[PDB]
Amino acid sequence: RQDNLLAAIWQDSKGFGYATLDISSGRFRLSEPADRETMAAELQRTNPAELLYAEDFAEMSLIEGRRGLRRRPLWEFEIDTARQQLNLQFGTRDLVGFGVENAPRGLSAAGALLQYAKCTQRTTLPHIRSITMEREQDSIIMDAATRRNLEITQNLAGGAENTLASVLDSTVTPMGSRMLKRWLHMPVRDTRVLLERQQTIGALQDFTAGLQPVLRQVGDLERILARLALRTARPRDLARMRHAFQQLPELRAQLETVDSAPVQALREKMGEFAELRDLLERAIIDTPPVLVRDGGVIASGYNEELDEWRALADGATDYLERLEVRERERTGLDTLKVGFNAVHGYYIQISRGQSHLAPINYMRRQTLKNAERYIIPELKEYEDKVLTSKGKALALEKQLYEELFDLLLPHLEALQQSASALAELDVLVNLAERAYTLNYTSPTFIDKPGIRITEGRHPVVEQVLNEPFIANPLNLSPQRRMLIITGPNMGGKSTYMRQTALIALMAYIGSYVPAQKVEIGPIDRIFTRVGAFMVEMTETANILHNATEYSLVLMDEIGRGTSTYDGLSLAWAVAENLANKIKALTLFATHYFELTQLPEKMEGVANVHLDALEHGDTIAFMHSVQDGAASKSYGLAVAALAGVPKEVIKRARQKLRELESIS
Amino acid sequence: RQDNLLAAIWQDSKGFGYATLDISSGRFRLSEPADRETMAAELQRTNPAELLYAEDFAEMSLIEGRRGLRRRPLWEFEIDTARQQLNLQFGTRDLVGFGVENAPRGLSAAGALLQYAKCTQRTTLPHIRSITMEREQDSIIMDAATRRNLEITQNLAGGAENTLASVLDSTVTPMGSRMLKRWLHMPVRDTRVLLERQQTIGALQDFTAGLQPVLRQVGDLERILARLALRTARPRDLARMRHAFQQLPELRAQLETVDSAPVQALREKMGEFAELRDLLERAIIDTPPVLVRDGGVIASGYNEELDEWRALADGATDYLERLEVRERERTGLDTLKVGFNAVHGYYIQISRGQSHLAPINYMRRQTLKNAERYIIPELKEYEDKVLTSKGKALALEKQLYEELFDLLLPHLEALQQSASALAELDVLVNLAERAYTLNYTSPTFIDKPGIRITEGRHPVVEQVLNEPFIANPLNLSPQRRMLIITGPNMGGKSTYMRQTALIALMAYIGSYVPAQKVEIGPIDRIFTRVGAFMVEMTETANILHNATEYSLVLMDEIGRGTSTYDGLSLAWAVAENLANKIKALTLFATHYFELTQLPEKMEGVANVHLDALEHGDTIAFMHSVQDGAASKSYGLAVAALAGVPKEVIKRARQKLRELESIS
Amino acid sequence: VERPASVVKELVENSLDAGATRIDIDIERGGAKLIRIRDNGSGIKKDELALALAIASLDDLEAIISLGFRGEALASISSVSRLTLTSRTAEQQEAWQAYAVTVKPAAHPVGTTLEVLDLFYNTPARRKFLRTEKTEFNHIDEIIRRIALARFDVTINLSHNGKIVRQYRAVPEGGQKERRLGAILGTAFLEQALAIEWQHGDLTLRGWVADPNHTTPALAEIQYFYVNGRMMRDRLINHAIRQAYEDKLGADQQPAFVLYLEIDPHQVSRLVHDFIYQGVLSVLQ
Amino acid sequence: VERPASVVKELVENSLDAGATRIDIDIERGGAKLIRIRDNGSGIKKDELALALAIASLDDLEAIISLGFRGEALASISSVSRLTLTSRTAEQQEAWQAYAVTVKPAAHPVGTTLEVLDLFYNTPARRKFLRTEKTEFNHIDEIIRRIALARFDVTINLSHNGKIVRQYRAVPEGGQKERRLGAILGTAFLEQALAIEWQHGDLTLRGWVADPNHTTPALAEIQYFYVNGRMMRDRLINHAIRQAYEDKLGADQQPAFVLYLEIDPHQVSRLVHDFIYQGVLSVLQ
Ligand SMILES: Nc1ncnc2c1ncn2[C@@H]1O[C@H](COP(=O)(O)OP(=O)(O)NP(=O)(O)O)[C@@H](O)[C@H]1O
Ligand SMILES: Nc1ncnc2c1ncn2[C@@H]1O[C@H](COP(=O)(O)OP(=O)(O)NP(=O)(O)O)[C@@H](O)[C@H]1O
Repeated sequence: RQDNLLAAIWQDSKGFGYATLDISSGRFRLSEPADRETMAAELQRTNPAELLYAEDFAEMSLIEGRRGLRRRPLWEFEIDTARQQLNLQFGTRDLVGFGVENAPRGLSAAGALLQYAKCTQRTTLPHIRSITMEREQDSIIMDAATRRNLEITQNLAGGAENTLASVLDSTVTPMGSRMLKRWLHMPVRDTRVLLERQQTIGALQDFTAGLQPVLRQVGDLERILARLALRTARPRDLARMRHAFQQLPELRAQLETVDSAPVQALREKMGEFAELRDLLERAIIDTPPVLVRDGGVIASGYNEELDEWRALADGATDYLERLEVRERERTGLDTLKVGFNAVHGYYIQISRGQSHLAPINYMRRQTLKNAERYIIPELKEYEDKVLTSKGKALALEKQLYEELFDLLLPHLEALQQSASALAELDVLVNLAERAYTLNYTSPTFIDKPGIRITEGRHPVVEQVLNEPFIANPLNLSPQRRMLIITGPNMGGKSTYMRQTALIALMAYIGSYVPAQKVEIGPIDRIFTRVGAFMVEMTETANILHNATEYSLVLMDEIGRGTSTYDGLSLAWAVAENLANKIKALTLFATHYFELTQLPEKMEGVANVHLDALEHGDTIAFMHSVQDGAASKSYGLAVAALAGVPKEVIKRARQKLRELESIS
Repeated sequence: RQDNLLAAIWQDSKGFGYATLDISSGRFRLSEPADRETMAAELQRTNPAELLYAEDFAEMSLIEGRRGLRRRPLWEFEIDTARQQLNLQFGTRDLVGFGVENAPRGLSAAGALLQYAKCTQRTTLPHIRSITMEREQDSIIMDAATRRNLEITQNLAGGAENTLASVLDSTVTPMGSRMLKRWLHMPVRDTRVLLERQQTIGALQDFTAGLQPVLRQVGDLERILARLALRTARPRDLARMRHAFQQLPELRAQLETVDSAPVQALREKMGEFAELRDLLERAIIDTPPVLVRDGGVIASGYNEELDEWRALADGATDYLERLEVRERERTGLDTLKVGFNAVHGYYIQISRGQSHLAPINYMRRQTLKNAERYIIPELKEYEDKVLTSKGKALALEKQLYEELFDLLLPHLEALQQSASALAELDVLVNLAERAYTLNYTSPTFIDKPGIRITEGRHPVVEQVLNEPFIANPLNLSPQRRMLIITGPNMGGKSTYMRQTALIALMAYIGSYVPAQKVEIGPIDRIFTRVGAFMVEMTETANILHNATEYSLVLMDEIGRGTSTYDGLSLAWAVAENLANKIKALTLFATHYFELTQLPEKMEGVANVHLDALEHGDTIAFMHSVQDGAASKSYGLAVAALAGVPKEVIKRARQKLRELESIS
Repeated sequence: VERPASVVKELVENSLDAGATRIDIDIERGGAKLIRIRDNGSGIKKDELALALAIASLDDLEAIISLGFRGEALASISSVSRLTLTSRTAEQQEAWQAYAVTVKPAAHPVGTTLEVLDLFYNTPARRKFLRTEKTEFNHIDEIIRRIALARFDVTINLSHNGKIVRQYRAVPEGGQKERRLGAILGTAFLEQALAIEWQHGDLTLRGWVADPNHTTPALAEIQYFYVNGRMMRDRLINHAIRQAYEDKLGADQQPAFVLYLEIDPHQVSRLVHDFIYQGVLSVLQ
Repeated sequence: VERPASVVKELVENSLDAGATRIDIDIERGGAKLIRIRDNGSGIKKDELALALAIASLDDLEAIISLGFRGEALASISSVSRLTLTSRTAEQQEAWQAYAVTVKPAAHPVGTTLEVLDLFYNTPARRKFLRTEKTEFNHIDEIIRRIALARFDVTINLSHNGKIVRQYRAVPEGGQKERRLGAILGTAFLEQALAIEWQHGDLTLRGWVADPNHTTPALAEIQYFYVNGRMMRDRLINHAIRQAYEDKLGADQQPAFVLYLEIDPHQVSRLVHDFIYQGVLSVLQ
């Protein structure tokens, strides 16, 4: 009762590439175990009967004991050789459609595996027509298409404007904005982690007001920790950081009242570090400059010697003045000035006209156009002590600064996690605020793949839209797993499609959702293909090769051929595959009206449509979802709205009339 | 013979917004004169009989004397009021289709003009159904679509990879790369400016080898000039800059032989500045550090005082050593070291075990872990003179550096243009190299709108393509101004279309082109609409509203409706408008086969197609342009190329067979 | 209709008079550029739209003007603006819409929405008279704050120049009224708010009063008292209130209060003062 | 066929033997990963492709093997590679292509193109005979430089790892030969190149020689002499050349030269030495 499988393996700098095969079944698989532990677990899981390994395989301890060991030469694991050879069997020129394109570490392993199998069989193996990767994280994945298409953090052109992030991210600090961005690129499946966040969002909804003002005062703590590890942190980094610590007493007070175990755990991870707070308050002056070179960072009293050196330097301002007055009144020369010059040092300046009235003791230092500068021993002695004391005061200030790193780095462990706690809080507090402000509700989970929406809306569009956004119900299950969406363009097909995808992600990050009520089952993978032909067909195939019962698929008007017939013919056969074999949860939007025959013939399929009403030379979109199909094509109505002259419009209507009265 | 027009005008901080109208004809126009001169010239050109102006109009001198003056309130020139009101008349919700969306200064002028006309007429004016802007730049055109679509400097995803620029920009310095980018966003019409560059490319084709090695040595001169204006230029900026001047003698020598008036003019604009070259050779040491703070920039001899201060400081090396040896051999303690510390200064260090054997003269300075450090009077005296001399040497070094800017800024005007000359040379030399290396030919211009290509190729693709790129002929004129392109997907429709646009731009920057021979007429505007429906219809309208006989238009498979009939109906009526009314030069690629009847019935129209041949288990694209139409729809063949399983493919072919045998 | 606030008074009364439970309001530039009130109550049919803007024209209509006291207020407003109306009734129907000169269908929920572009569109002066923007909106925020307190069961959402400003949630059946009170008046009043509930037969006094010992000049701006939902301001009621602060503690400083008097309709009464004076005095002690 | 350079020798000779005027060459990774020679001369028909790779199967082909001198060299090469061929003749026809085991049509100009992948698939040793990629290409560049000098009338375009390396343009009827010479041998030789043209009856000496007074060790690597276009290296010819440098100036240093001897077919004749010696000596004086 054990499978008799073949496997191939090798390693580069980064990790391990792995491949497995059953020649009796035609099942061909791939993987890329990231670390030694996952690798050892995968070997145990698959249980291969024979194993091909590269002669440069370093960690021999993983493979020595396994049965059917075969030492292979290096040349067999060539990446582009694998590409060409795999392409030759499947009859392709690239592997984008199989969804293994960006997994070269695995691909090299399959390339060597391939060459062995051919030599052992010496027969064609048309029963092997495909390959799929075994993906480590059973907690979820999004393809390239979906990430850009939905405009989570990035609108399609390339910018960050009017995205999902743009509407939801009214956080107060940069590190919270960044943690938010990671969690949006990472919705989690573990029911328990989502329930932390749901209870939390419910418990904190009242206290939005009191906490966000305090969170703003923190600043960018996360990036400061990077520069502490590098020994390059600056005085104004410490100014905000110190100010952040002063809020922690207040934050510890307000969070104690929140009845939630996740909240109390975070409140502890937070901390206040009262000891390090006091240190910075005493060690640094209230308002420091940008760099260390300028000095004026360290506060007096904290260091006895620093004060001493400053006394020699600060004995300047009062000393210079006494000499100026004494010398001016002694000589009776009013243009007598005491000034400073970086090159020549301190001096006593006298104007050209009075220069000949100067005292005998004055040694001339610097001659100028309209004045003569002199020096005396009293000023020259004082000159040297001030510059050298300043240099030593500034040099001591730079030493004490470097020594502060030595004393703070011992708490680095607890501080990194304090920062991770604070970033999480800004994210969650912002979320509790968005749920309350934008009118969201608490959803529930289910066993089997299914979605049931009550008054669902698009979270970005509803607020940016300068009109009433029409909310719509949705009913999906394993018994209703595919919807044929017919209707006019700008009817709201893509919007009602894209609102569903955005709603789903919100639920799987633990958040409340724009609806009256929501129920939702498990989802394994989310797939997307929206119109911008080679482009189109390769991507659709990928979705077909990798999908299961749990998969979400959003098709936006695919099935454009090189003519009218062929494109539709594909769309029909495609939907068959999804409905009958895969049984995935699918939304199929299109303009080809003939598809509306499917619900009669295919179980689990029904007709829906975006309803519209025509009158005179205009149209009114109700934007409401209805059972049934569209009345007609509304292309003639849409073209007028774009700005087309009547000459063309009139020709089109006359021509359309001919075609519609054929049959 | 001359116009009885109405006009409206206003100004904000930046410039002037202007609008003109003939109520007898329905011709409604707009403009945004950038400066006072062009504004005064436009008034003279149009000759308005009545003029509406804003009460905040500052420069009254432009308008005081003109006839039919009417002072208007400010509220009438509101931008969003204009948007709503214009949208109400045309029956649109936005003005993207009219091609004036990005011209708010003009739009406000039209908004005020609108309100006046309605009140004076008090009759409907359906004879005014559109608006177009009068464009200042008669030389050069590109809409938003074309700039991104062709991937001149930017591939569509957002990056700079594998663009036109990427293949052709093998320049040796950054400022040449930047000037190239500006000239590609600016092809010029003046035949004479293009003939400068053609003669130049021909005259320099031989000398490619000898000059580019020398051009590389320049570095980024252009951006250094920015930091000179700001007083922030650095020592390593000057290192390369100095090295650049040393090549100018050599460059002046090699350029003298090039027989071309444009070249000789540039060779003079270039210069060598022998005076400023000598200054830097004497004033700075041959290899300087990154910043000024560190010192070691200024070379000795150039300044007598700098040398003097360094003598005190350079009296260190020999002095410290003598003391170390004398003291070590005197005491008999081998761990005796003379070292330096920033905080405590110079010291004599002795190890812990030997510390008790030290002389009585040794005063203790610093106690450490493994050692005791001491100080003696001989070292302490010398400590003070070295630090003070270093300070003064370093302070003088910073002063002299700042004074170098004062003496160089007087030549700033000639130097900016020297840099503009050098940037132009790197651009043009690179172009002469690409024309020779990539096998290009010299083109010619003509009177009438028309293009004749002999063996034309796509400049980026042909080199990156690891297969034979099939060159193709093109024959266009006012008597052959529209081509119906039928054929398969991946046939080479978009490629043969896009190679034509790239070829055209190369000719209008003065460059040689990938072909055996080329002739080309005047072209006023270049328009593009390529597949990503709201998206499609608005942009098509824009092309309709603004095109003329000289206009280049590249349609890539438009005419998709909300069903099958309506989209084609439009495409038919569209091509009629372009062929019959506008008479523009048009390439119309599509999949709807029925359009191929047009050449019989419409003059100046002919069928072309990308030919393909089907046999056995495969298909062969000849990639050659042919007269006639495609054999069939190739959608079922294209889907297999993307990566689709045979289950779906086989169902589609069987199903297509049913549909085609209905009728 | 001199101010934007008086035009808001009128159309806001009309929406509530139709049984509206959510009144969402979006403004731009002190009410000059844009004003939008949407109500989700009872709407108006396709018949009652056209003639409510444009009067011997009543000849063939047959007394539909009767259902349109609001319909009268529109006429005064729409003649002097670029008014853009849209609405839909409760029963199976499509929404309708009028302009400028062309009436046509549209899409809208069960209710009514209105759009106004700088009301005065033919007056060079009356627009130019219209005062600041920030200050006009402060009188809007004031009148909204007045009507918000008068109706706790209606959701009112207010925004301005894109920026969302205020969000008064509706009170459900016997709900927590604390959340609404704090949102209208800020944290300052809610923390010192002492509840009052007094009753002798027909007279009923409901509401809230700030604790005199911790009242500041900022809190003292909140001085509203209502008579069966309608805000009144008479000198006799002010006397009862201020005398009550005076006799409890010697500090006779400006009180902060929100009070609702409920009685049978008669136009005017000394027990009125004694009832009120004793109501507040009891709560402080 | 031990090296890649010997495999290039063979296929490059076959292309020129078909009257090819443009031989464009693209390589990757020292010739291990990819090698592509395309000629635009005479091609091969659809019949002569399949059998030129693949033996009692010759039973029913009937001597088509005869038209395939080059077709022999293929067989030795294709049995030990993943050879990917494509070609088209001058006459009315579509291009064809062979693989791996399946032959089918393709698109190609009038000529022939060949593709070779990653050799040795069963030899532990012959692979382990790899040198370096960079050094293998330097021997390719060497052998291309040898054959480039032997044929001035053929355009040769050379690239490696995408990066284009060399571009030898073809000489038209009696054309400018200086541009080709400098491109093959760089700047150093072209500047000191002294022409030589000698002739007594049947013997003809054509070519170029560097000025002995300004010759460096770098220039001295260029030492090629041809006998009717085939490169020879015999020690008696070396003697004539070096003795000529010796007798003009005392510095007997390594000469730099490129020479073509043209004679009647025999294996090689004393005047051969004297003719060459006097040819070079005259040019130096
Ligand atoms: N629920 C809704 N409420 C209000 N407006 C809506 C709603 N759904 C869609 N719309 C509007 O209808 C338009 C069309 O949406 P969309 O779904 O993209 O149309 P489509 O049929 O996909 N064609 P295309 O836009 O060309 O891809 C959008 O511009 C929305 O403003
Ligand atoms: N003249 C040519 N020579 C060689 N190859 C070509 C040529 N033209 C096109 N090709 C190749 O054939 C493919 C087809 O070109 P393309 O013009 O993109 O087809 P298409 O009609 O645009 N299909 P789609 O992209 O779905 O709209 C391209 O990927 C090119 O690499």
